[PDB]
Amino acid sequence: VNRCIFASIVSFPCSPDAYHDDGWFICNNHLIKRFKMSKMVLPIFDEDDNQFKMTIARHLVGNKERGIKRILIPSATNYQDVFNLNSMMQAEQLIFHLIYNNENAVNTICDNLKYTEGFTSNTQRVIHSVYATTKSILDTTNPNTFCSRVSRDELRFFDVTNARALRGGAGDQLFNNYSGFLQNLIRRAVAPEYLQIDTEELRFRNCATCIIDETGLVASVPDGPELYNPIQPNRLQIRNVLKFEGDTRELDRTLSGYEEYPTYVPLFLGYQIINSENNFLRNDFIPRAN
Amino acid sequence: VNRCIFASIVSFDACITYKSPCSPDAYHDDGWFICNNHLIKRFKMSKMVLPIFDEDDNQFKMTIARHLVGNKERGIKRILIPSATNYQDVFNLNSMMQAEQLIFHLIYNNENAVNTICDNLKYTEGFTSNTQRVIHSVYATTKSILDTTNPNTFCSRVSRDELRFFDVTNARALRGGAGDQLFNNYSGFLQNLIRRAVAPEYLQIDTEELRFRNCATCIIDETGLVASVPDGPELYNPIQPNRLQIRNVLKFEGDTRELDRTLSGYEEYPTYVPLFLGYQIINSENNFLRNDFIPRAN
Amino acid sequence: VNRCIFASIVSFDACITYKSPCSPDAYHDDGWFICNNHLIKRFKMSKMVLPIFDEDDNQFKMTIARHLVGNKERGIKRILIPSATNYQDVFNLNSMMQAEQLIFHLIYNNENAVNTICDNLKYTEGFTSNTQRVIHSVYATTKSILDTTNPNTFCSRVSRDELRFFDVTNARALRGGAGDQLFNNYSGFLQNLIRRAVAPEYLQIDTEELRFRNCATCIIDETGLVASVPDGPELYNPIQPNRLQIRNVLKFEGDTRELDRTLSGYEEYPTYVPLFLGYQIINSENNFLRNDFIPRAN
Amino acid sequence: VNRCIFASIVSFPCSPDAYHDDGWFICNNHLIKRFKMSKMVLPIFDEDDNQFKMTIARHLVGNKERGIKRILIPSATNYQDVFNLNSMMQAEQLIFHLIYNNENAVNTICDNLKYTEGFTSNTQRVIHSVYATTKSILDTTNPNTFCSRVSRDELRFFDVTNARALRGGAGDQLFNNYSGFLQNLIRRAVAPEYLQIDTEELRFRNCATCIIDETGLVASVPDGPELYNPIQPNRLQIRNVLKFEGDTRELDRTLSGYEEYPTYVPLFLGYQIINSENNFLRNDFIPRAN
Ligand SMILES: [Zn+2]
Ligand SMILES: [Zn+2]
Ligand SMILES: [Zn+2]
Ligand SMILES: [Zn+2]
Repeated sequence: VNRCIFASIVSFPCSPDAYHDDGWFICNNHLIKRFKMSKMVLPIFDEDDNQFKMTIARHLVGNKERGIKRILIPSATNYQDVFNLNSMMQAEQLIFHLIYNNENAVNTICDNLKYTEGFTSNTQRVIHSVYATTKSILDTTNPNTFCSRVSRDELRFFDVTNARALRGGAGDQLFNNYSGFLQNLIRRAVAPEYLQIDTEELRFRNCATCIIDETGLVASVPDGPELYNPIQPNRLQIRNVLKFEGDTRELDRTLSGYEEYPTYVPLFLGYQIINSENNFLRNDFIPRAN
Repeated sequence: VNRCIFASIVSFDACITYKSPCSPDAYHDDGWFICNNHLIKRFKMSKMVLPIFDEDDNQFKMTIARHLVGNKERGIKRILIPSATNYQDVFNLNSMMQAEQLIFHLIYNNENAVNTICDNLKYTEGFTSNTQRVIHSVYATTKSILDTTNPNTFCSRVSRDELRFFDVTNARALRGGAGDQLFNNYSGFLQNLIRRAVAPEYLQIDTEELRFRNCATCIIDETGLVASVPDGPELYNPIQPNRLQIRNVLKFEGDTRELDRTLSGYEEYPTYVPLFLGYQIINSENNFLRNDFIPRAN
Repeated sequence: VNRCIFASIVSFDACITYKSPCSPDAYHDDGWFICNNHLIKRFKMSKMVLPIFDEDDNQFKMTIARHLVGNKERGIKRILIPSATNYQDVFNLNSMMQAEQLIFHLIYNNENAVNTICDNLKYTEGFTSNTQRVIHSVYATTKSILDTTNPNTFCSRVSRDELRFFDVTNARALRGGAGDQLFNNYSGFLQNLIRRAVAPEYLQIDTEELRFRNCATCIIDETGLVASVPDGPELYNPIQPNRLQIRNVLKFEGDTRELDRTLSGYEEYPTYVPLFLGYQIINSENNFLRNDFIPRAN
Repeated sequence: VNRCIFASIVSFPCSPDAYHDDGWFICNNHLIKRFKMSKMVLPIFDEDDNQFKMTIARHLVGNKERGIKRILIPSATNYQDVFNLNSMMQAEQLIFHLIYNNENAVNTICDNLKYTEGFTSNTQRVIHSVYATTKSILDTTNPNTFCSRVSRDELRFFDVTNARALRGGAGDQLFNNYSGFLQNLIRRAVAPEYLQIDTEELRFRNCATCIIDETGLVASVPDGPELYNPIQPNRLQIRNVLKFEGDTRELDRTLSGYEEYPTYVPLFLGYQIINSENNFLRNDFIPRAN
């Protein structure tokens, strides 16, 4: 079973990791294509060799990109401007409008395709199949379902100012406006800076690599210049690549043996407070709301 | 496929291995979305087709329901499909299975009672492991049936070919009455159940006005779909192991053997009491004969 | 027979069959009324036997428990058998099974909580059949164990031959103390669990004092049976799937092979920390030699 | 299994119907011996052949009996005077003091037996077996048990003045002071004067034969003279016995064929409302509180 929200794209490409029950409910191909992230894992090791894996995503925005180009997951207000939904297929636009709980756009999409000659046969069935798959995925990721296995186990705050007091900041209250699928995506992509398992607090990164804003999940550092992240057949595009001119074969041969530390920029932000009584090690992917 | 709205009824928590007791007609895609057994048990009706012949031999058949309420029944016992306000009083949902209660609360779009049903089973230990799967399967099946029936879904394949008004005093002017506006308060599934159960007195096809019955055998009121005639006494309609209920039947004592043999060779006219009410105007551009069950709205 | 108070554990929902994780030693009629594994899980201890030899070889063996709490644990984690006031906070009864909640609410005589436990399950459909019997069986077994332990039973074998005090300030005068008055507040099962798990500092068979240990390893306080020493730092005591909990494991990095091989055939003094507290006066007309369990009230 | 309250009688006599699961929880032999009643079945016959059987008792007090001799099930206040518990076995006294919730008498019974030499050896095990059996039976018949299966489908009132409504009289109020076992005994013995299944009131008897007043359930007619009911070793009992001086042989010869209407005096009193939703045909023997 392809557990990808974008696996239902069909005229009116999923990586093999979509079939895995990772909990993202989106394939790495579609994550790269749409949300400018590639799924990774964060192996949290003991001082012994026992480990458990957490899912993180490395954003793929550049150093020079500014403005809406830095938004990873836009808010419901500005997701129209960020994504340019007109270019993508109408099924993709329906999926995106369902993801952001925009009912007016969904109704307009349904109304526009009602006037076509083929709507009655072999089209309405397809649109309803896409709608049903997207709605099932949303309900799986939505904690407000009829009988939802919501978890108060882990308290994931996206502001660390008052997080230790179990409170939240402005970014946390802006995070609640997101839908179930978007909240799950931000939880599975934006790793916590601190992981307060019971009393023990584990600081994974010194500073946050992303900030939740009114524009959405912004891949912008809180201060200073942005980090260096080096990354439609008929479309013409300009990349302005920062080419490195020089002979590096000798240097690469010299330093071959040593382990390579990745230059990726992962998403670390917020505070995670895992309660003493937890069921963290389950792979059923229950909604796990705050 | 078992397209029975009550086929999802299973024991929510107990592992009693309960099975849905509905006939093979559940598998048939007649547009009823309910069995004759389930209709008999709950809505006090039995599904029936109505052969509407031409003046030639060729025929097209319409669905109808034979209401089962007796002559002596009165008060809340006369209602077949209760309204959303008093469906709890009529049905006595407490005595039924929790799956049945959830299905009925979904049928009447009672979100508070559905949430209460979910909450009451949150405390049991089986909810985390097994009960949640069963409850969510029941919810998914019931919601799929409702959405297939509901004309206000995301992309609803609705048809305005026929204009079924349940008040005939002004339906000739293409305007319904108070009963029709009361009929709109019902959910989609109840609307389809009433349309498949209650047949019109007049089946107006283009200019033709085919009056099926003299007067109505059922009336839609704020109380619900009442199986009571508009005037006079009610029509004579002949009719849980641990329960002790009293029927007070009306039994003859005659021989009824030689008389039965005397006229047995002649075709018997059925004595059932089907539901007849409404004015189903049919447009000249109709698509009535198609059997894909397109949900219908007025 | 499996005379373990948690041997009656079972899933109330018949869909899941939960076997009791009960040690083989539970079937013994020692007088613990709790298995080794269950006392390891809750009331953190390991059931031990304390052989009190005579001056010659012949001996009588007593029962004592070793608290499994660590050196670093402080506050609530120190409590092994909590008081009836804060047993809900200490045990986190929400995460435990409903049978465990029932047993623990009966152990502390919290009638309101037990009534709540059956009130929550009274709503589900499965309560009437295959679950009422299960809950009643669990209640009957727990009540039988408690009544066997309860000295206030109808005709109980209450024995005053051995007096067990938990305050040693004035225990020689057969007088109790603050801890003993708190000990009387516990139910019968908790009193027997503490008596079988805690041994006196000063055994006083007849007029012969027998000081078991110099200083107490446990204290009975308002919080409950605390595994905290009277003064100074706590004693060094080395020590649920799908649950992620930190451990703070202390590890030894030495080779230890040569040192271990050096002392080959020398009897190993245990590092376990048993519960020693109180002053168990024994009367000249005692019947301690018996093997039939008795409540043993003051 | 011998589901009889007095089956556990043993020094410190049950009919075969005790083994039957009837809900009486007392055999006919012990009913006659103690409560001056005998078990009977009242077959409630439908107009067509479909019958359900209802339990009933026939009191065995005579025409001339008066005072405490007319009391079938005495109240908790005066059951000592009626039963003369001193003559009975100590096990019988313990059973009766448990049945009437007299904890002080039970404790005194335990205290009297404590001083005996053999109390600890074997006698206490016997007394605890008796106590356990009696208490299990009481809890089975007690609607106020821990979380037993109490049913309110049947509303049985012993005062028909206002029993047509949900209210009750003083006789029903005095009936609540009874213990669980005595309540079940009266429910299974005192058949209703009226049975109302789904607003269909069936009058089994014109006028009552017993009254639940103070001093317990009394086998006395509400008005007029008493009805005519004809009914330990080495004990001299002088009882007045009626006698018919006639031959009474040819008269019995002539009237042989016809069915006999028994001269039994059954117990009919009160109004039993039965709800439309009920499980009256079950055999699980729920306590059936009002
Ligand atoms: Zn995909
Ligand atoms: Zn069915
Ligand atoms: Zn055990
Ligand atoms: Zn008997």
